[PDB]
Amino acid sequence: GQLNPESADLRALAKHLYDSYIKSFPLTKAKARAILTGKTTDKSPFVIYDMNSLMMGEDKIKEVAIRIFQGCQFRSVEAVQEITEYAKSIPGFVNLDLNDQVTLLKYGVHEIIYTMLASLMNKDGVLISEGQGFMTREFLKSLRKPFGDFMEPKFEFAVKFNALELDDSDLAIFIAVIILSGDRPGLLNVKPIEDIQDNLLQALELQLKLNHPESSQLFAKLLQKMTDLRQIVTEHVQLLQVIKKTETDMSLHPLLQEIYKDLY
Amino acid sequence: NLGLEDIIRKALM
Ligand SMILES: *c1ccc([N+](=O)[O-])cc1C(=O)Nc1ccc(C#N)cn1
Ligand SMILES: [K+]
Repeated sequence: GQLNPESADLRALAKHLYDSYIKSFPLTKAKARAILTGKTTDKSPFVIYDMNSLMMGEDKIKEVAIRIFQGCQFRSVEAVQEITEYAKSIPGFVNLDLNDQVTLLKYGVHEIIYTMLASLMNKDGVLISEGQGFMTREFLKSLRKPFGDFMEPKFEFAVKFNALELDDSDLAIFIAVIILSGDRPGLLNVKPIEDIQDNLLQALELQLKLNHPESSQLFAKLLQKMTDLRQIVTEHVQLLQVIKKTETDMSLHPLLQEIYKDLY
Repeated sequence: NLGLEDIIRKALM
């Protein structure tokens, strides 16, 4: 490795992406970790860990599963708008065919939402209600089927992903690499997409080498996490298909339905 | 989801 015009350009690209990341996403990983580790004075989230604590936190706030998925997708509109705004800052993205821009984003947003969801998770549970609540992992897992199976694969991804100890500067480039995936179905001009991702991948590799001296093959390990993200998305699409094809009267507490709407 | 594509299209404007 040498400090040459090429490496300096890749550092400028990483800094540009980081600055747009900060402007586009008001809730960063650093802010989420500060809440989870009990270092935010102004924020002491209420902990929901069983049915008793669920009903005690009531004031702090068609199949049931479909309404949850409709509700959380509606609450995820802001995230989609922010991810879309971030993509405009990726050099070359707006010059692509508009159909390809929509295709890259319509598949990419789900993977990025799960990436950001992992920042809200530790081994014990996940932040909800704009950092004002904390829903434990085992309470979610204990809920009746199919609801008890919704979040557990995402916690399993989150613990492996968070063990990489990426920061917001790492995540900014990683998210850009997700968006510029030239293997999405329906893409018209794959080559200009791959040319941009090649630059983002070079910027990502250099960023990880400089920022994580104690990691081995972190570049490869991070890319393998895209395989986990796509598996999570595919499982949801499959579960919705079988839910659309199975008629099951599913009862769930309205407070739990509201909480699931803050998840994904 | 067409609603999602529409959200993305309006945001891209
Ligand atoms: C919304 C709220 C809660 C859950 N959950 O507990 O699993 C899921 C959703 C949701 O709509 N998830 C989701 C994942 C992937 C795609 C796609 N494509 C759409 N929706
Ligand atoms: K812990």
